[PDB]
Amino acid sequence: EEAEWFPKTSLGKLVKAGRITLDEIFGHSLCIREPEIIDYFLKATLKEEVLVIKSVQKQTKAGQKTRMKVVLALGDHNNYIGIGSGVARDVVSAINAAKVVAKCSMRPIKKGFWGNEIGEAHTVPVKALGKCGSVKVQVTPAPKGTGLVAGGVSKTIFKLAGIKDIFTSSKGQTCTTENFARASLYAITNSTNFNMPNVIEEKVVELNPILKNAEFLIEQEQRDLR
Amino acid sequence: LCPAIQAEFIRSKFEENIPYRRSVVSAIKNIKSAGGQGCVIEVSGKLKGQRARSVKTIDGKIIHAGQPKEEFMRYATTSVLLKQGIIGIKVGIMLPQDDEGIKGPVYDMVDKIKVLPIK
Amino acid sequence: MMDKLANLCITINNANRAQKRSVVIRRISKVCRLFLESMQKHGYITDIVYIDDHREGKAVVGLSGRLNRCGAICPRYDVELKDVERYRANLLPSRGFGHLIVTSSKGLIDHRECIQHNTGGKILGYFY
Amino acid sequence: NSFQRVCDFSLKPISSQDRSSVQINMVQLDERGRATKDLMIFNVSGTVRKNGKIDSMLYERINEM
Amino acid sequence: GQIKGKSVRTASKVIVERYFNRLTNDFYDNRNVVIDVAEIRSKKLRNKVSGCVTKLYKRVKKNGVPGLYIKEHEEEREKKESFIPKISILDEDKVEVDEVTMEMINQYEINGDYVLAKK
Amino acid sequence: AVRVVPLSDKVAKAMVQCCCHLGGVTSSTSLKEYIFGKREEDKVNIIDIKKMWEKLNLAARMICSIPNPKDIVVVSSKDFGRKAVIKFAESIGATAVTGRFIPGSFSNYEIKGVREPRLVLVSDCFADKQVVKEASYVNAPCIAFCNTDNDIEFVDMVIPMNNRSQSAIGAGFCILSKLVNYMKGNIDKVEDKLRDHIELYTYRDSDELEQLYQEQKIEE
Amino acid sequence: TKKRSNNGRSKKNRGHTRCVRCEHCSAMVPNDKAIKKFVVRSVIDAASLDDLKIATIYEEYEVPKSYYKLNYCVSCAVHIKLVRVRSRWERKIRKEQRVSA
RNA sequence: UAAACGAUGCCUACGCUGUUGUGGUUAUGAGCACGGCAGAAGAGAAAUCUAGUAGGGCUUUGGGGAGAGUACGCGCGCAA
Ligand SMILES: [Zn+2]
Repeated sequence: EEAEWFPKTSLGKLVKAGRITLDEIFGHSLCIREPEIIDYFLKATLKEEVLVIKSVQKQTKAGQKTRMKVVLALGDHNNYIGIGSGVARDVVSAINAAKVVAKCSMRPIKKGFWGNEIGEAHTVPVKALGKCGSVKVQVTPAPKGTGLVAGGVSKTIFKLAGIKDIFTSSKGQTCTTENFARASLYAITNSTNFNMPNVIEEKVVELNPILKNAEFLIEQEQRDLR
Repeated sequence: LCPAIQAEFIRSKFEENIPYRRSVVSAIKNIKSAGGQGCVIEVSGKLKGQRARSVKTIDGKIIHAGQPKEEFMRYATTSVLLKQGIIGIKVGIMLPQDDEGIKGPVYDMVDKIKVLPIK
Repeated sequence: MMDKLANLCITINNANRAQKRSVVIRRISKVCRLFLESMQKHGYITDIVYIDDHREGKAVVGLSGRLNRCGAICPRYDVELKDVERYRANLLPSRGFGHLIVTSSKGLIDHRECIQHNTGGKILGYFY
Repeated sequence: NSFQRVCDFSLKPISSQDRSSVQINMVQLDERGRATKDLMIFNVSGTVRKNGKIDSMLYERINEM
Repeated sequence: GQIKGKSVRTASKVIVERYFNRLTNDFYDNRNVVIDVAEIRSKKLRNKVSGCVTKLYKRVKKNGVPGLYIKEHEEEREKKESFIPKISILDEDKVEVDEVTMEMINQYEINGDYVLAKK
Repeated sequence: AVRVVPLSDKVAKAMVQCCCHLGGVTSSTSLKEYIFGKREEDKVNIIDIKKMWEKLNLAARMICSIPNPKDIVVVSSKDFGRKAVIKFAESIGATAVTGRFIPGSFSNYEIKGVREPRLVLVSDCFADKQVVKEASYVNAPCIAFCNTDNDIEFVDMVIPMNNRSQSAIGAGFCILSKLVNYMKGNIDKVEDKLRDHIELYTYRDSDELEQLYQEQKIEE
Repeated sequence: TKKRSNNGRSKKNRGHTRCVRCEHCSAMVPNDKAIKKFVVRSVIDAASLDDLKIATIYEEYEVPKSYYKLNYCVSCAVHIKLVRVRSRWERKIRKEQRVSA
């Protein structure tokens, strides 16, 4: 038993029709607002890991009302990672909720070389910093074959993102698992967007694919109607 | 759809010394899967210590007020004896609508309005 | 009074953050000229004009899209050629790009030229 | 690939997560002032948009052209 | 308090949009139509629905109720619009206007029978 | 210079009668570039005609760039300026919204009946603030008519014009409609149909329409 | 925590100000902090003006008024209900009150 | 000796807009010194912002609660 997907959004129409690729999506900074879009391309490959489960409470006249809060990561060990939190009356329901958030916040992560460009890229390109609440994390590139010098939570995140060597430092109240997870994901993300000296010349330009395919979509408009 | 059966499934599991939570969750699944549009379960007594409490669970639709309660709602109550005292169990189930009148009422609730589609 | 080489750096850093393309810098010294001329050689800034106002001096400069950050170090520490890589690893983001500038008997030079010429000096500033 | 989008007004990359980024498309005028099949295309970041600065900047660049 | 309640106003609003041409200024016609089209299981409810529908029909036929689109009165409003105004700014080709506007007319060399505002 | 469809004398006259050029008293650093002097008697700022024509041409150009015109969404949440939108959109093939813009209606799938935009048009954008705010979530450009008192963050094309008078609203919408049609070759000259259309768009009270009905019927 | 940006008083760019005394309890309060109230009251009540019209010897007469400025300390102003407690967003609204009679 | 408090050291920088004051000067367009207010962007655990950006210079000063700003010695004061 399963339910077929009817795309709620305009971009959703293009993916189901098979007119687009996942790099084109990320490349044009298009919104993702249907989890099925990520399933379509990566369902066969996604792994996940639960970082924390915790119980939260609200005081009432009758007593404490209580809920389960779960935070997890989705990633593929190659290029993609996303982080998601959910709250529900039940630990199962909470996982279902968290997965939606994670999928709607996947990002591609760039890689580079510690020295010369021999072999395959293996570390973050550039030294960078990520901040969330009271927590700050800094990442530094590392020689090939050092492995992941990283703390408990952040180590899992680098692994899912497909990074092989790193050096890490940290400041603040790292016991707060949500802050430590978000800050480390920002650190790698910030490193990918650093304004490298080559970047200005590597630049390319194209028309947005939703404008490019307007003719087909106008046919689909009439097909749905007729 | 019989609350008197489900309550005895519950009473059994207490004597089998199984947690009330797991027992109740199973009961609600059985009631819903069999087609009941909702149900209520309450357990009361010396359930987790010397201080007595009651724990109540609600799922789907349940009617409390008026004549629609007498035709859609079914109830059962039982109790189990344990070394520390008596634990009481209440179960209520709301029957599905049924056009042949076997599983529940033929006519749906008096306050529901439905407007026909146009040709 | 503020240090002139510090003033230079904050003026361009803030204007870059505010997405301006050009600035006027209000107090200039001999090493400030040489610092700006270094950033031009490596293509971090594009155009330089100097105004001879008889009141100290001032400069007008065009910024490139390549400049992320620059800064001065105070005080100007003395370094042996053995020491410079320690400062390189502390200041710069990557082993692949960016410049650490050092004053020497051969003018201003970067951390690569130090190896070529076989000379330490005094640490001055950095940009990437 | 996933890492080749750059903002035209602020000369830095646009991250995949930025909900406020947008792409602007415009036609080109024909002889005798009518329309054509060719398009101008601009990629603009969210940072300029939260400030309000995009209004003037676009007017500048249409003049540059 | 004689307020109609949510299902009664909702069914009223839907029926007037779904069957508008079938309805009239008469309570008994409107009661016949709701007896004909609707599922409503007590005369107590359909007396109240037809009451609200004949309360709307006056206001709706009297130049419309905002929040209640009727195609028959979209057409009536198109007829009222097709009754086009014969007023004109179009013949006001002679004009007087302030100096700043006269200099804008000069700087863009705009031809026409303009005058400085005599004021 | 910018390549713009030529001004023609009757069109110029038309806008001046419609009182397009009368700004307010206040001004904003964003809008200084469009003003050309101030009325000594009234402290009212006067708008530059040549610039008004330029940005009107620029708007028209980009309206032509988007296929399937239904994906253009025109909004104007006020009477005194209502009917203009209702006709204007039909002259180009766009969709429209008329009443209160239900907040979340671009964001949220569950609210029915409004399409995902690819270009949003707004008149008198002190109201319809929500529309400008919400389009920002879905990567759409925005075009607005605006006046010297008011200023906006996310509007890409600000067409300068009086927006506080029923004479004025008609003029902007009527002219722009024609340009878009012209740029595509649907019409051969712009002066063709001035007093007909510009009147059709212009707002009128029920009380006027009673009088006009009675007049018309007497003439019939 | 700091409840008001102006510390509950109108002093700025000064060291020290004159004190005044509360009408209701004679407590000292700084002039820039005291709650102020203005009064313009007829010497003769409204319920007597219709008798005044037959009592007076003059062809017409204008009743004399009496004028006052009153000062109150915080405790008295709250207790006499010249001012009331207000919500965190209302606290910021400033508007001139009516002159009493 | 004070809740001697805007509980925010002194010089010197770089920095968005609107509005309202006080004193001089004015191509009447504006400035210079000293202020108040309202947003924004950044910042911060938040409340909020004398708190934005930063290896500029120099002095004071804190290092879990208590015992304790107390004991002994010393310097000032008629004493307190
Ligand atoms: Zn008192």
